[PDB]
Amino acid sequence: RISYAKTKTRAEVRGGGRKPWPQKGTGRARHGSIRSPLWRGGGVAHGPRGPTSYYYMLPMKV
Amino acid sequence: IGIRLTLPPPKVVDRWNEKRAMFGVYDNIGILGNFEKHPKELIRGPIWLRGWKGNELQRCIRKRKMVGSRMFADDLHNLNKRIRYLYKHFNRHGKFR
Amino acid sequence: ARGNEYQPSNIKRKNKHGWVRRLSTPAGVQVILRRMLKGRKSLSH
Amino acid sequence: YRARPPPRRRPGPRWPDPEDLLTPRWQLGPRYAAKQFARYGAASGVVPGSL
Amino acid sequence: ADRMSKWTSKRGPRSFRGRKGRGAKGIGFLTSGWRFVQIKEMVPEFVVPDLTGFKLKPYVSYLAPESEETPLTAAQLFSEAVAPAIEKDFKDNLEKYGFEPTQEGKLFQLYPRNFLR
Amino acid sequence: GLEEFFDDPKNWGQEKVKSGAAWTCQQLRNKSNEDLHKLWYVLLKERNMLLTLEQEAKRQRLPMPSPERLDKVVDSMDALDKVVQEREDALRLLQTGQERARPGAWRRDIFGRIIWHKFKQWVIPWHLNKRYNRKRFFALPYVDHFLRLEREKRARIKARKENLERKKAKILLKK
Amino acid sequence: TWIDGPKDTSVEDALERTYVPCLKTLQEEVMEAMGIKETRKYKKVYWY
RNA sequence: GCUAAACCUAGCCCCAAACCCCCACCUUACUACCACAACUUAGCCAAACCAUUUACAUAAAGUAUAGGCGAUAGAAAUUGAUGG
RNA sequence: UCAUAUAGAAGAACUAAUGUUAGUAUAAGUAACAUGAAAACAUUCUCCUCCGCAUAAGCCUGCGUCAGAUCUGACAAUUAACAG
Ligand SMILES: [Mg+2]
Ligand SMILES: [Mg+2]
Ligand SMILES: [Mg+2]
Ligand SMILES: [Mg+2]
Ligand SMILES: [Mg+2]
Ligand SMILES: [Mg+2]
Ligand SMILES: [Mg+2]
Ligand SMILES: [Mg+2]
Ligand SMILES: [Mg+2]
Ligand SMILES: [Mg+2]
Ligand SMILES: [Mg+2]
Repeated sequence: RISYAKTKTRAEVRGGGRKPWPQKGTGRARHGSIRSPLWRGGGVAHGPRGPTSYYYMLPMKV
Repeated sequence: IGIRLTLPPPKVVDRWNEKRAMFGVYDNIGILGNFEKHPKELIRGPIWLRGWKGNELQRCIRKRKMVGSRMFADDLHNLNKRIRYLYKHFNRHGKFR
Repeated sequence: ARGNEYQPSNIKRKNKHGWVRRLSTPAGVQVILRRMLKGRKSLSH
Repeated sequence: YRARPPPRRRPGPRWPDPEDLLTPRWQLGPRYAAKQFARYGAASGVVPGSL
Repeated sequence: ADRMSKWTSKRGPRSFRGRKGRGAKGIGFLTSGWRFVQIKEMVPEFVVPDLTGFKLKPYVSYLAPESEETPLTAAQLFSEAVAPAIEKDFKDNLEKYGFEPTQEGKLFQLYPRNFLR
Repeated sequence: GLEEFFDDPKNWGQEKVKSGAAWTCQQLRNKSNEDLHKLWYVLLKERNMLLTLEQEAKRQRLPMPSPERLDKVVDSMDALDKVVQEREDALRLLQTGQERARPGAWRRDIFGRIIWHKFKQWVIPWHLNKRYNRKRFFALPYVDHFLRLEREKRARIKARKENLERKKAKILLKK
Repeated sequence: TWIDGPKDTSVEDALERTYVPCLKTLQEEVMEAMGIKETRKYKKVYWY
């Protein structure tokens, strides 16, 4: 089995470089990107990464 | 409300098509074939994962070694960043030292 | 009072952001190429 | 359904064309030819004296 | 601050508004003091024929036979242009049969095109 | 003369006028250059008339009477253009064997892209042209990287169009 | 099935063959046919 | 009772294979038409500061070796290689 | 694989991160905004302005007609002697 499931982490999704708004001034929650897992359209914090192999071999006698 | 109202269409699975009727055939090609071949040599899939397993860091390292020089520029840069991050994480973060 | 920092001028706009000013330096050609890659249909001002 | 013909190992000697560019550096030379001779006999076509 | 709309002669200050043409050809040149000299040669003199007595009209009747698309190819043109003269003269050194080796001494050069449709 | 910009007055406001068949390419190929000239100008007058009529209808808020004549004359004029250009191209191949009438050359823009550059007939030689020597018909090194990314961005677009085109062949074979 | 109008050429003319193949362009032949005479020779230009 | 609530596919992700593609436009780009030139990655980051230092097939081997002999770095000889 | 059960898997469970996106509330029908007078819709009257007309710069059809509405579509236009 090779699981061909990939989900774009927080650093593989398009854009997302700049700090949306300064930390202190406004009254909104602190954020350092518009692509955190928190945000809509962001990346999965813990998702299927890359094609995954599940190979293993039992003793031939078994 | 987050629950559908009508019933979904029925997903009909044919338990006796060719792919299922012949699953596993030749998974003992070694023991029953004078060891000419090995089971791993039937794993169809990526060049860098046929018959090998590991965590994400090892998988990415292996991908870089075997097809790193064939990858598109942006994919390869993403891969290098991913290796850098995973190195930092697996080697410095965690409950257990 | 602020907010009116843009006093429009076609000569200035075409001189300091135009096609020829980009193409008159390696950095500008890089800018044009970035905007060709990203798909833009407004490469130069 | 008749199961597909079994997976058999690549018969005979494996001579890769040398003009191609993907054929790796180690599949052309004296060592690979020596291995093919040792593993398949005179049918491999290697002249013994090269060994 | 508008960069999507086309850029045409109606846009800039006086200088720009004047310099930028509108797809229109030129026919002359500016002399001293913004004076314009026109040249009778750079003005396309139309060449209209005499249409009197002509037996063809904008359309063709629906009672016409069909045929096959046979685009004219260099071989087809050569076949009935010069070949029969060759064959007639083959029964008893190429310019005599219409060949034109060089195209400097003719008014309508074929390559490059020095004339107009 | 100017009266010729409108159809025969008998046929004003008729909402139906019968016209023949647009000239076909093969029909023109039997005509001499002179007759093709005269045909060209007859079609010119007709197209001017129909354009006037169409614009007037679009001004009066009415539907044009039989707007098929317009496309018929447009197609016939395109056909005559094709026939004349074919005669010209044949004679060009015979007389100088060149393919394109207007000279040109394959060059590289400043962006690395391979372009076909059409030549602009000038009067002084190319080395003395202060404007044409400001153009860069070559590509410095900094573009090579951008030449790669582009080549990749248009391979992805290819792959997605292929892979998808096969998924839609599985679904079409699963109903 | 159909009868032609005033702007529809008869079959006798739409199918007549008056094209004798010739080694001159449309321009070269029509100039001679309509008797317009030109003698000044075209100058030389520098394509590039 | 309103507001709504519901739906499928348009497409996409990861693989495999195969090496991929008329006119105008560097002047104020999309303007028919006149006398110079291109050719060592620093540092965020670890050492709980920081200053030398700090990573970018399988096996041999995390061995030899390097290192405020700290953090860490690290070979070779030889071995053999259409799908979800 | 039975064809809800036995297994194998995994982006596998939200009363709370001034979380993010969308919906609707509360403060609230609250704060704030606007149209000189009469009429016979032609007109007359009262009052006000450092304002108005043009070029330049800027903008690019942004109260012209018609037809649909309470803005949408179609049609029309700005004619070089002034300026470049
Ligand atoms: Mg980023
Ligand atoms: Mg941050
Ligand atoms: Mg996403
Ligand atoms: Mg530190
Ligand atoms: Mg249950
Ligand atoms: Mg979860
Ligand atoms: Mg919350
Ligand atoms: Mg209150
Ligand atoms: Mg109030
Ligand atoms: Mg004017
Ligand atoms: Mg003037």
